[PDB]
Amino acid sequence: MKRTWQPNRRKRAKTHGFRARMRTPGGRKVLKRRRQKGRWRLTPAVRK
Amino acid sequence: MEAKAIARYVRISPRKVRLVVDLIRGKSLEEARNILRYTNKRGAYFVAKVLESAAANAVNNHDMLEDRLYVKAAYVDEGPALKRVLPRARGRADIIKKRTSHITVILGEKHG
Amino acid sequence: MRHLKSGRKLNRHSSHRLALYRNQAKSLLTHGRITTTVPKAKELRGFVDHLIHLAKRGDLHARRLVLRDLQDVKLVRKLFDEIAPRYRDRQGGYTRVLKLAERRRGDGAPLALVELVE
Amino acid sequence: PRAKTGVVRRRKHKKILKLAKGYWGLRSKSFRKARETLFAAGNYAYAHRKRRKRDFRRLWIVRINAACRQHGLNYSTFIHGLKKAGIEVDRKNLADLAVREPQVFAELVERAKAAQ
Amino acid sequence: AKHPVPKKKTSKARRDARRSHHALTPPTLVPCPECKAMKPPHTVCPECGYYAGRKVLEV
RNA sequence: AGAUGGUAAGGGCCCACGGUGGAUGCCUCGGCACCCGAGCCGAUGAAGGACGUGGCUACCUGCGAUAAGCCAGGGGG
RNA sequence: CGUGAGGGAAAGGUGAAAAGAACCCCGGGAGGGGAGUGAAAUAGAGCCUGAAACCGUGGGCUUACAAGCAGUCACGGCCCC
RNA sequence: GCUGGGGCUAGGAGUGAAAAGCUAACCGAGCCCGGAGAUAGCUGGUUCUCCCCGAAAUGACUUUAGGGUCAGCCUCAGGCG
RNA sequence: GUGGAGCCUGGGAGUGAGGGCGCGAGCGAUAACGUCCGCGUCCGAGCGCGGGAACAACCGAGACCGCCAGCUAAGGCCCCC
RNA sequence: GGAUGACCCCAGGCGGUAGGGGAGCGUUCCCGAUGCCGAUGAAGGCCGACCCGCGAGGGCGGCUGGAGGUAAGGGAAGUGCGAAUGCCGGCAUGAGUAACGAUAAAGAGGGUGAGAAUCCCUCUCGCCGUAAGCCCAAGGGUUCCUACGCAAUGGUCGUCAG
Ligand SMILES: [Mg+2]
Ligand SMILES: [Mg+2]
Ligand SMILES: [Mg+2]
Ligand SMILES: [Mg+2]
Ligand SMILES: [Mg+2]
Ligand SMILES: [Mg+2]
Ligand SMILES: [Mg+2]
Ligand SMILES: [Mg+2]
Ligand SMILES: [Mg+2]
Ligand SMILES: [Mg+2]
Ligand SMILES: [Mg+2]
Ligand SMILES: [Mg+2]
Ligand SMILES: [Mg+2]
Ligand SMILES: [Mg+2]
Ligand SMILES: [Mg+2]
Ligand SMILES: [Mg+2]
Ligand SMILES: [Mg+2]
Ligand SMILES: [Mg+2]
Ligand SMILES: [Mg+2]
Ligand SMILES: [Mg+2]
Ligand SMILES: [Mg+2]
Ligand SMILES: [Mg+2]
Ligand SMILES: [Mg+2]
Ligand SMILES: [Mg+2]
Ligand SMILES: [Mg+2]
Ligand SMILES: [Mg+2]
Ligand SMILES: [Mg+2]
Ligand SMILES: [Mg+2]
Ligand SMILES: [Mg+2]
Ligand SMILES: [Mg+2]
Ligand SMILES: [Mg+2]
Ligand SMILES: [Mg+2]
Ligand SMILES: [Mg+2]
Ligand SMILES: [Mg+2]
Ligand SMILES: [Mg+2]
Ligand SMILES: [Mg+2]
Ligand SMILES: [Mg+2]
Ligand SMILES: [Mg+2]
Ligand SMILES: [Mg+2]
Ligand SMILES: [Mg+2]
Ligand SMILES: [Mg+2]
Ligand SMILES: [Mg+2]
Ligand SMILES: [Mg+2]
Ligand SMILES: [Mg+2]
Ligand SMILES: [Mg+2]
Ligand SMILES: [Mg+2]
Ligand SMILES: [Mg+2]
Ligand SMILES: [Mg+2]
Ligand SMILES: [Mg+2]
Ligand SMILES: [Mg+2]
Ligand SMILES: [Mg+2]
Ligand SMILES: [Mg+2]
Ligand SMILES: [Mg+2]
Ligand SMILES: [Mg+2]
Ligand SMILES: [Mg+2]
Ligand SMILES: [Mg+2]
Ligand SMILES: [Mg+2]
Ligand SMILES: [Mg+2]
Ligand SMILES: [Mg+2]
Ligand SMILES: [Mg+2]
Ligand SMILES: [Mg+2]
Ligand SMILES: [Mg+2]
Ligand SMILES: [Mg+2]
Ligand SMILES: [Mg+2]
Ligand SMILES: [Mg+2]
Ligand SMILES: [Mg+2]
Ligand SMILES: [Mg+2]
Ligand SMILES: [Mg+2]
Ligand SMILES: [Mg+2]
Ligand SMILES: [Mg+2]
Ligand SMILES: [Mg+2]
Ligand SMILES: [Mg+2]
Ligand SMILES: [Mg+2]
Ligand SMILES: [Mg+2]
Ligand SMILES: [Mg+2]
Ligand SMILES: [Mg+2]
Ligand SMILES: [Mg+2]
Ligand SMILES: [Mg+2]
Ligand SMILES: [Mg+2]
Ligand SMILES: [Mg+2]
Ligand SMILES: [Mg+2]
Ligand SMILES: [Mg+2]
Ligand SMILES: [Mg+2]
Ligand SMILES: [Mg+2]
Ligand SMILES: [Mg+2]
Ligand SMILES: [Mg+2]
Ligand SMILES: [Mg+2]
Ligand SMILES: [Mg+2]
Ligand SMILES: [Mg+2]
Ligand SMILES: [Mg+2]
Ligand SMILES: [Mg+2]
Ligand SMILES: [Mg+2]
Ligand SMILES: [Mg+2]
Ligand SMILES: [Mg+2]
Ligand SMILES: [Mg+2]
Ligand SMILES: [Mg+2]
Ligand SMILES: [Mg+2]
Ligand SMILES: [Mg+2]
Ligand SMILES: [Mg+2]
Ligand SMILES: [Mg+2]
Ligand SMILES: [Mg+2]
Ligand SMILES: [Mg+2]
Ligand SMILES: [Mg+2]
Ligand SMILES: [Mg+2]
Ligand SMILES: [Mg+2]
Ligand SMILES: [Mg+2]
Ligand SMILES: [Mg+2]
Ligand SMILES: [Mg+2]
Ligand SMILES: [Mg+2]
Ligand SMILES: [Mg+2]
Ligand SMILES: [Mg+2]
Ligand SMILES: [Mg+2]
Ligand SMILES: [Mg+2]
Ligand SMILES: [Mg+2]
Ligand SMILES: [Mg+2]
Ligand SMILES: [Mg+2]
Ligand SMILES: [Mg+2]
Ligand SMILES: [Mg+2]
Ligand SMILES: [Mg+2]
Ligand SMILES: [Mg+2]
Ligand SMILES: [Mg+2]
Ligand SMILES: [Mg+2]
Ligand SMILES: [Mg+2]
Ligand SMILES: [Mg+2]
Ligand SMILES: [Mg+2]
Ligand SMILES: [Mg+2]
Ligand SMILES: [Mg+2]
Ligand SMILES: [Mg+2]
Ligand SMILES: [Mg+2]
Ligand SMILES: [Mg+2]
Ligand SMILES: [Mg+2]
Ligand SMILES: [Mg+2]
Ligand SMILES: [Mg+2]
Ligand SMILES: [Mg+2]
Ligand SMILES: [Mg+2]
Ligand SMILES: [Mg+2]
Ligand SMILES: [Mg+2]
Ligand SMILES: [Mg+2]
Ligand SMILES: [Mg+2]
Ligand SMILES: [Mg+2]
Ligand SMILES: [Mg+2]
Ligand SMILES: [Mg+2]
Ligand SMILES: [Mg+2]
Ligand SMILES: [Mg+2]
Ligand SMILES: [Mg+2]
Ligand SMILES: [Mg+2]
Ligand SMILES: [Mg+2]
Ligand SMILES: [Mg+2]
Ligand SMILES: [Mg+2]
Ligand SMILES: [Mg+2]
Ligand SMILES: [Mg+2]
Ligand SMILES: [Mg+2]
Ligand SMILES: [Mg+2]
Ligand SMILES: [Mg+2]
Ligand SMILES: [Mg+2]
Ligand SMILES: [Mg+2]
Ligand SMILES: [Mg+2]
Ligand SMILES: [Mg+2]
Ligand SMILES: [Mg+2]
Ligand SMILES: [Mg+2]
Ligand SMILES: [Mg+2]
Ligand SMILES: [Mg+2]
Ligand SMILES: [Mg+2]
Ligand SMILES: [Mg+2]
Ligand SMILES: [Mg+2]
Ligand SMILES: [Mg+2]
Ligand SMILES: [Mg+2]
Ligand SMILES: [Mg+2]
Ligand SMILES: [Mg+2]
Ligand SMILES: [Mg+2]
Ligand SMILES: [Mg+2]
Ligand SMILES: [Mg+2]
Ligand SMILES: [Mg+2]
Ligand SMILES: [Mg+2]
Ligand SMILES: [Mg+2]
Ligand SMILES: [Mg+2]
Ligand SMILES: [Mg+2]
Ligand SMILES: [Mg+2]
Ligand SMILES: [Mg+2]
Ligand SMILES: [Mg+2]
Ligand SMILES: [Mg+2]
Ligand SMILES: [Mg+2]
Ligand SMILES: [Mg+2]
Ligand SMILES: [Mg+2]
Ligand SMILES: [Mg+2]
Ligand SMILES: [Mg+2]
Ligand SMILES: [Mg+2]
Ligand SMILES: [Mg+2]
Ligand SMILES: [Mg+2]
Ligand SMILES: [Mg+2]
Ligand SMILES: [Mg+2]
Ligand SMILES: [Mg+2]
Ligand SMILES: [Mg+2]
Ligand SMILES: [Mg+2]
Ligand SMILES: [Mg+2]
Ligand SMILES: [Mg+2]
Ligand SMILES: [Mg+2]
Ligand SMILES: [Mg+2]
Ligand SMILES: [Mg+2]
Ligand SMILES: [Mg+2]
Ligand SMILES: [Mg+2]
Ligand SMILES: [Mg+2]
Ligand SMILES: [Mg+2]
Ligand SMILES: [Mg+2]
Ligand SMILES: [Zn+2]
Repeated sequence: MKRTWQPNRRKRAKTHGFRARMRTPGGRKVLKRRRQKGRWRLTPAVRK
Repeated sequence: MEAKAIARYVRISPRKVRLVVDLIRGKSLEEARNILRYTNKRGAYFVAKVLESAAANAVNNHDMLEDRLYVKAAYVDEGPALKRVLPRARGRADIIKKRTSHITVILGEKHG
Repeated sequence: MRHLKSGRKLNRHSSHRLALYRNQAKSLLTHGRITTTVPKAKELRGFVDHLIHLAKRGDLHARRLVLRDLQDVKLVRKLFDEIAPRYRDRQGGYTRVLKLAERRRGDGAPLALVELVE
Repeated sequence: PRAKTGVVRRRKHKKILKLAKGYWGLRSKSFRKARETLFAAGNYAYAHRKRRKRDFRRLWIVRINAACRQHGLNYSTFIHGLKKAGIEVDRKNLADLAVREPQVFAELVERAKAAQ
Repeated sequence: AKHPVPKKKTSKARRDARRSHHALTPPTLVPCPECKAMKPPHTVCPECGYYAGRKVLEV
């Protein structure tokens, strides 16, 4: 039956994207934390 | 004088090969060859090659006579197991161990 | 219980088992000698023997009978013309099964050869 | 500083496991099972050390009794006779006498009858 | 059913006792009357192709 | 009539030798604590990256189409 | 692994020096046997040491009329020193 | 009526032809990180050896009754004799 | 009456679910391996030992270690024994 | 007794849970140590029926191992595991057992190759056909084509393959 992951790139980018993160005070902090931790990818990679 | 051959990391389960190895212990080289030839098991192929390779060393390297050779000793040890996943129902995963054998054959000369 | 029952099942249903026998007849009657598993071999005997014994009859009826199993007009033509006559004086036993010495590698199945007799 | 287990535990286990040689299955191979068996074996020995002293005396009494009845009297009579005679040779020796030196035992039986 | 399960680990001794029947019987072989090589009886000799005193098969 | 042995399909205990496995000891490029030193960077586009960059180059490092490097001063041999 | 915020491992050691095993043999290979290197190769790269569970081979004692927390005490038989 | 794509509404909040339904495979109050080593009068666990002594399961009070405070009973040191 | 007796000051506890049995009561049905007190005891902690076929608390008896020596307790002395 | 923990003699105590007290053993580290043991072999490992100690332990000897270890006397602690449905890893048992994923279905001949029920070719047989055929869009991201391969992946095999 229909499971929970139904990929959609526009949705993916418009949600967890870089610009989305930068727009909100909460999201900017995500990027701060991820950088501080040293994540290789601050934001979900998506092929546009 | 003895001659030996060891096939290590043979991808077959020790318990299975021993069944075949047991068939030729203490037999003349000629008798063993006869047995392995008509033994209906996968292991027979592997045990065969180690037997021949041991007989080869006997004639070549160790100054023994093919017409005197018998299987003085033979045994399988177990080598590192290959662990693989086997997906079961309701999300559970099992772990299959694809086992491994170190087959040894040691040949001696029956004087007379 | 299986008391006094004749004919193997060979793990095939009715139509498949029949097809198996027909196709093996076509194969045997075409090359004169085929290799199969010992059980299929033995069963093949009577199935073909009856076909051969009908080619010996020669009539149109016999041709139309044998054609139900064999289908191939060319083959049946070979059966009546080339095969059948060398069994004119022979009464049954037109085939033979001889068991081979080596088993199959992938499943250890015992093999044997079926052939038309000289 | 840090003092990790290191060598100590393996050594303690081997002591036990060596003491458990000869036992059946994991009792001689598994440390834990070896220990449980060794506890029982310590109590058994202590108990059987104490009871070995009984086990033999009962044998001695059976044997002395066997030789006595050959001479027409029973053990309970024989011992009393010996007491009245004032003979204090023990049962370990009486039994040895009863078998190795039968004529000597005969004489003791005599003095036993004479005493009453 | 309520999922039966072993109560105790099988001992090394009991495991091995169960396997007292698991031994293989060596193949039964007779000499070929033509080429003296060993082969299963009632089988066409895979070494020389002879059965019943005649050539039957290319080897 | 009486009696007492060799039997091992397999099993058990001990011994020897192996296999598996990676504990122990030794080691340390790394870590930890304290003290001292030092302490801002950015529209002259930071922090951090993407993609590139080698004769042959997957990755790391370095570098930016002048791309494992260009110029000059000092150091060194 | 998780849609995501986020979670989050395992994995160090040949040798003084690669001298990292030319060549020959069995094998399709893997592997092994000789040869050679080394003080050492059960230091051979699946590499220091290499414990235990666990698996096996060989040897000694033993077991198919026997009732068991498996030991313990006694005696005897057999094998060993 | 069903359905693709593009959107909006969320945690004491959303949404609900109403089942406390659903809000990323457990919703009478989602998930992650933090407070946080919350708190647990409860349960479990607590690692070498030898030597001497050796209890209690009672009383009183207790939002107390399988928890406590004092008393009783054990032990060690000094003193009294 | 010199005893792992007693008294005084102080350090450290643990216990504050007891249980069987005998005798004296209540409660119960002159019921319960029942319940609630009292005096004693043992088990608890002596599931160490002999007896009771077996059996924490009934009888015997308080196990520092050793002995292939002796005497007894309860209980026993036809055979198992 | 002798005078003091010097050893001897006589006597009595010595079941033990919660628990109090005492004496010790061992592990890591510091002083002792610019020392001492050490390739004529450190640690660690495997043995031992030997020696000392009530015991925890400590010696000695054999094999392994191949570069560290460390006394008398003192000091300081991440200091002793058998259990926590503990944690991490390794390996067992069940057991050569269930299973090997739609009951549309196979049979022979020829080819290749060290090896073939499973790869290629032919013929026969069966299954789908409002699909089990074809073309888009999502989504996946080189899986496309060819050459050379079969350790692992493929629930078997493999010369074949995403
Ligand atoms: Mg959708
Ligand atoms: Mg996707
Ligand atoms: Mg899109
Ligand atoms: Mg779209
Ligand atoms: Mg965005
Ligand atoms: Mg800001
Ligand atoms: Mg990066
Ligand atoms: Mg990541
Ligand atoms: Mg993000
Ligand atoms: Mg066979
Ligand atoms: Mg040869
Ligand atoms: Mg689940
Ligand atoms: Mg497994
Ligand atoms: Mg039927
Ligand atoms: Mg019939
Ligand atoms: Mg039929
Ligand atoms: Mg039938
Ligand atoms: Mg049949
Ligand atoms: Mg079929
Ligand atoms: Mg079938
Ligand atoms: Mg059909
Ligand atoms: Mg039909
Ligand atoms: Mg008929
Ligand atoms: Mg035949
Ligand atoms: Mg095959
Ligand atoms: Mg440790
Ligand atoms: Mg221990
Ligand atoms: Mg240890
Ligand atoms: Mg050790
Ligand atoms: Mg120790
Ligand atoms: Mg034993
Ligand atoms: Mg013994
Ligand atoms: Mg064992
Ligand atoms: Mg065993
Ligand atoms: Mg073991
Ligand atoms: Mg003990
Ligand atoms: Mg005793
Ligand atoms: Mg006793
Ligand atoms: Mg006595
Ligand atoms: Mg006594
Ligand atoms: Mg007795
Ligand atoms: Mg009398
Ligand atoms: Mg008397
Ligand atoms: Mg007397
Ligand atoms: Mg049912
Ligand atoms: Mg049921
Ligand atoms: Mg059932
Ligand atoms: Mg059912
Ligand atoms: Mg079941
Ligand atoms: Mg069970
Ligand atoms: Mg086992
Ligand atoms: Mg075994
Ligand atoms: Mg069994
Ligand atoms: Mg056969
Ligand atoms: Mg030939
Ligand atoms: Mg006999
Ligand atoms: Mg035996
Ligand atoms: Mg056998
Ligand atoms: Mg036994
Ligand atoms: Mg080993
Ligand atoms: Mg390893
Ligand atoms: Mg700075
Ligand atoms: Mg930058
Ligand atoms: Mg780069
Ligand atoms: Mg320059
Ligand atoms: Mg310069
Ligand atoms: Mg999730
Ligand atoms: Mg992901
Ligand atoms: Mg998390
Ligand atoms: Mg971890
Ligand atoms: Mg090195
Ligand atoms: Mg090095
Ligand atoms: Mg070659
Ligand atoms: Mg060759
Ligand atoms: Mg090939
Ligand atoms: Mg090679
Ligand atoms: Mg070889
Ligand atoms: Mg080599
Ligand atoms: Mg040399
Ligand atoms: Mg040397
Ligand atoms: Mg070695
Ligand atoms: Mg070495
Ligand atoms: Mg090694
Ligand atoms: Mg080293
Ligand atoms: Mg190893
Ligand atoms: Mg081992
Ligand atoms: Mg054996
Ligand atoms: Mg009987
Ligand atoms: Mg018997
Ligand atoms: Mg004995
Ligand atoms: Mg619409
Ligand atoms: Mg829509
Ligand atoms: Mg949408
Ligand atoms: Mg929508
Ligand atoms: Mg909303
Ligand atoms: Mg809304
Ligand atoms: Mg929100
Ligand atoms: Mg909430
Ligand atoms: Mg609301
Ligand atoms: Mg609705
Ligand atoms: Mg979620
Ligand atoms: Mg949810
Ligand atoms: Mg849900
Ligand atoms: Mg709530
Ligand atoms: Mg707080
Ligand atoms: Mg927390
Ligand atoms: Mg603790
Ligand atoms: Mg006491
Ligand atoms: Mg009051
Ligand atoms: Mg009060
Ligand atoms: Mg209450
Ligand atoms: Mg109550
Ligand atoms: Mg409470
Ligand atoms: Mg108090
Ligand atoms: Mg008092
Ligand atoms: Mg005092
Ligand atoms: Mg007292
Ligand atoms: Mg007192
Ligand atoms: Mg006090
Ligand atoms: Mg205290
Ligand atoms: Mg204290
Ligand atoms: Mg309390
Ligand atoms: Mg209370
Ligand atoms: Mg109370
Ligand atoms: Mg109560
Ligand atoms: Mg009460
Ligand atoms: Mg009375
Ligand atoms: Mg009463
Ligand atoms: Mg009353
Ligand atoms: Mg009444
Ligand atoms: Mg009561
Ligand atoms: Mg009563
Ligand atoms: Mg009453
Ligand atoms: Mg009472
Ligand atoms: Mg208690
Ligand atoms: Mg008692
Ligand atoms: Mg008492
Ligand atoms: Mg009794
Ligand atoms: Mg009793
Ligand atoms: Mg009795
Ligand atoms: Mg008893
Ligand atoms: Mg009792
Ligand atoms: Mg009772
Ligand atoms: Mg007496
Ligand atoms: Mg009496
Ligand atoms: Mg009686
Ligand atoms: Mg009487
Ligand atoms: Mg009886
Ligand atoms: Mg008697
Ligand atoms: Mg004394
Ligand atoms: Mg006492
Ligand atoms: Mg005591
Ligand atoms: Mg208590
Ligand atoms: Mg003290
Ligand atoms: Mg220690
Ligand atoms: Mg200490
Ligand atoms: Mg120093
Ligand atoms: Mg030094
Ligand atoms: Mg020196
Ligand atoms: Mg040297
Ligand atoms: Mg040495
Ligand atoms: Mg050390
Ligand atoms: Mg020692
Ligand atoms: Mg050495
Ligand atoms: Mg050593
Ligand atoms: Mg050094
Ligand atoms: Mg040391
Ligand atoms: Mg030191
Ligand atoms: Mg010291
Ligand atoms: Mg000092
Ligand atoms: Mg410290
Ligand atoms: Mg600790
Ligand atoms: Mg414990
Ligand atoms: Mg569990
Ligand atoms: Mg469990
Ligand atoms: Mg359980
Ligand atoms: Mg665990
Ligand atoms: Mg554990
Ligand atoms: Mg585990
Ligand atoms: Mg498993
Ligand atoms: Mg079963
Ligand atoms: Mg079955
Ligand atoms: Mg099956
Ligand atoms: Mg299935
Ligand atoms: Mg199927
Ligand atoms: Mg069906
Ligand atoms: Mg073919
Ligand atoms: Mg073919
Ligand atoms: Mg194939
Ligand atoms: Mg093949
Ligand atoms: Mg149509
Ligand atoms: Mg696309
Ligand atoms: Mg994918
Ligand atoms: Mg790829
Ligand atoms: Mg294409
Ligand atoms: Mg491709
Ligand atoms: Mg190709
Ligand atoms: Mg492959
Ligand atoms: Mg393969
Ligand atoms: Mg292969
Ligand atoms: Mg695979
Ligand atoms: Mg495969
Ligand atoms: Mg699969
Ligand atoms: Mg392709
Ligand atoms: Zn032949």
